Amino acid sequence: VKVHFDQAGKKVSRRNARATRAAKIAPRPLDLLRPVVRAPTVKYNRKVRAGRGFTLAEVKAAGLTAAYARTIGIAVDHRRQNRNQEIFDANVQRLKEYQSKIIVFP
Amino acid sequence: VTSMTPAPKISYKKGAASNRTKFVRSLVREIAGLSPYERRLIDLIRNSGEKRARKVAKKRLGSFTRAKAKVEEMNNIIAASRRH
Amino acid sequence: MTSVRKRKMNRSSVGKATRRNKDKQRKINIQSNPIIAANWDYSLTMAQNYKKLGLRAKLQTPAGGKEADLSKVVKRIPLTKPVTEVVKKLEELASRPVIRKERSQSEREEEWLEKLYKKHGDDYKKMFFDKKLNIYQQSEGDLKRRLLRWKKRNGI
Amino acid sequence: YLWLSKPPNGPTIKFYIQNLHTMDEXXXXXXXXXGSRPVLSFDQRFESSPHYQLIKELLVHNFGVPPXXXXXXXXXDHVMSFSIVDDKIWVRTYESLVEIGPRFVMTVILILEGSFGGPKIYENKQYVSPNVVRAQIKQQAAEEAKSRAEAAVERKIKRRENVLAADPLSNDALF
RNA sequence: GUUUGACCUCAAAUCAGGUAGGAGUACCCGCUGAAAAGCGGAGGAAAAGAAACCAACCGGGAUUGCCUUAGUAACGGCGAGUGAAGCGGCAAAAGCUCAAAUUUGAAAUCUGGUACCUUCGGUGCCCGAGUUGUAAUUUGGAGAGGGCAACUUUGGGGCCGUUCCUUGUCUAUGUUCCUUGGAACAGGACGUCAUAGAGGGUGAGAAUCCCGUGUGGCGAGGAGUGCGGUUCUUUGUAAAGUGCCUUCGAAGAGUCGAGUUGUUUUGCAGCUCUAAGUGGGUGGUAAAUUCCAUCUAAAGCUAA
RNA sequence: GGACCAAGGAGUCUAACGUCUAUGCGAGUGUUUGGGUGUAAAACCCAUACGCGUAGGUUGGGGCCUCGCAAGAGGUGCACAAUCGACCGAUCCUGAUGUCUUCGGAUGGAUUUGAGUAAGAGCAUAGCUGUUGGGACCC
Repeated sequence: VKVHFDQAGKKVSRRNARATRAAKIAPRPLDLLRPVVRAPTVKYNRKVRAGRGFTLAEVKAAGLTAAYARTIGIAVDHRRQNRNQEIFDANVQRLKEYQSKIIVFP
Repeated sequence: VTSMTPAPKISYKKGAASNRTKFVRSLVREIAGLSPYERRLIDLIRNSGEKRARKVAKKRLGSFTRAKAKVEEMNNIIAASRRH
Repeated sequence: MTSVRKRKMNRSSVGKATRRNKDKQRKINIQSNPIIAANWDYSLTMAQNYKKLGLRAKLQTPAGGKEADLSKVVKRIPLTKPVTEVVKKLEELASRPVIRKERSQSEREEEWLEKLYKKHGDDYKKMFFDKKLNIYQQSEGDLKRRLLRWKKRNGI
Repeated sequence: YLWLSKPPNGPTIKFYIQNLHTMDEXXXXXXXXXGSRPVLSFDQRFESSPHYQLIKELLVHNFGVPPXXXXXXXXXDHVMSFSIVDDKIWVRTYESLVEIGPRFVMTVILILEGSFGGPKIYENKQYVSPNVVRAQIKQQAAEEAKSRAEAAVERKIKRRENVLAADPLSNDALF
């Protein structure tokens, strides 16, 4: 037996985390740059979704290295495979738009 | 929704065997000699044929395709030794 | 307050090691850039304050509803009835070139290049197959790169 | 699934298995002498259908027991019965008869040539593999979700297209 | 040479330096286990955790936890009832390190002692450890050697702020008249403050009596690299990254697996047997002498 | 079953189905896992998912209309009921046009069938209650 009495409280604490982390990460977003990825499982195969990370080859197609891209806040998954054209292209456009909107301090 | 061909990632284990590792394994083979059931197994080939040899080897092993490879390996040993 | 420890610590002459924290955990300093530390407000939120900056606070797809906060009046459809600033400051700061230093050359190896420059001159196929003063057997073009850097540094 | 086949020869049949029952429960409640000669009970024609006739033949060759069986000097009244119900062979085991054995509901799938590889010669279309049943379940669920999403779209349309305009004579119309 | 010495092993040290135990034990992790108890081991969390994964799709992508899946699948004298998981939505997000081929143009590595120094350390010197392998480089997402073309990059301190902690101090307005009362903090009349009318005390219900409360301010002592300025230096043929070309291009065995026994509801354990390298694991698939999918086990760490 | 007296002292809570009633919306309904917000365990706003549901005639007959001063007459007929239908699914025969020699169901029958079609009613919350289980009124 357990009752979530702290449901109101923990959220507050969580936003405190979402405050406090943000304090350290002051210009940058809290979250990384995640891929837009179409789901499996025919019930959901029309659904698109947030994915974990893009790939090496896609980040190369964006025009940078993944080792550098992790410093730019772009989530990268090696074990994913890019197999759909439109997914790949839309995520490349996403990467380009993310590159357009950042300004990086030396 | 139309196509895109990924570059197929094959593990380096699945590529091939090198000259180095074949040399290593074959050089271990003559040094290690035969285990006693292998000493039995060459004699059992020479005496009662590969039928009973494969059956005894599968009894020593767990499965059957390993017994194939074991009998074929001892045939390779007999071919390497007796003619040469 | 019914453990033996808590009751003894209550009755003790030591006094409770009491520290107050609950007020100061809500407020945070941003610690990182003095520009954002200037424009930070401590009143709006992380979310509202990043929006008032112009920086995208969360990357993508917030769960829940944002504040559309009544910027405009929305009127009913008749259905055809019958008859930046701080962004600019940080953009200047990232656009600001840092005072960088050219990577120079070390004195021994530029002297080595100076020996090569007088021994062979400028040609590279002779100095590539030189034993003395090319004992590390430098690459054909690394020689060119180091000599061009040395010439731009000294001696045209 | 199982195959039973003559390993130098053309016969090869694939049967599906349903509804097993074991020796553990009271459904048996008796043991018999392991090695008695079996009797069969072909509770079906097995004659008019040539492939069922081959099934009956190969079950005779399979389940026929030569006298090299140990403990065969006793006959333990052992009998097994085969019954095509619709196209499913119910197989039962008796020892007056008491069910002393495991229980089958068995289903033909396909017949092919050779010893394990040779070309497919017969197949009953009446069998459905249960993977296809799960696939039907998932496809129907995906169709339901698609219809539910389209209906939610049309509900938001109708909510947008549900608004009735004000009268020209109202206070909000004036002001 | 009956001598002498390398080792190697094993002892001894009131030799030097360290460390183990016990308590507590809500949470965690192992072991044992009835009709829980017990044992062992930790921490502020622990565990788990970067696929020998899940799937069959227009594929997904470490672990963890929540909602849903769902009281479904499945199991069960299919009786009692037992009882999941994929996907989805969310929270949180982070990835890394070994072991395989030579640095052989120089073991480049480290403990310890000592002398100094700016001391959670640094430098020097000397014993040792170590080739029965300590460093650099490389963990498949490859990588390495070169070569070409370019570009692109540099590290270490200080100090002062800032940030964090622990404190210290300052920061409003009636004790105005009358009645009652032992005592006004009660009742009436007239007020003032307020970003302060929370609370408590003061001889009865006190914003205005006191402490506070509220708003801000000034300190003090630490922690600290989080960043922000200054300031001092840092190169030595030093280190790294990207594209192209050329030449190569090595990985977890008493393990995998098999049988049996116990145990659990398929793993685990014991006993016996015991492999492969275009290998192996796992799953669908068949118009069938099938094709295709998907990972790399038997080494390790990792916040939330 | 009892010396007296004071105090304490026995159908509570929760879960799953079920009826009824009230309320909101309505073929839809359900904010509160979670996010945003806040004067801060309150209130306020809500993205994507998910849950559950959705996807003919005759006789009457409430009324209503007409006429009738009224009594009554005529007409249209809510709900619902009965009949005769129809159709779908099943049922057992017919077994065509075709037919790979065993495939096929065309047409016509027959009874019942079914919370069947023939123009929805549900979802959510609360209350009172029914059954079951948790110690389950107490000893």
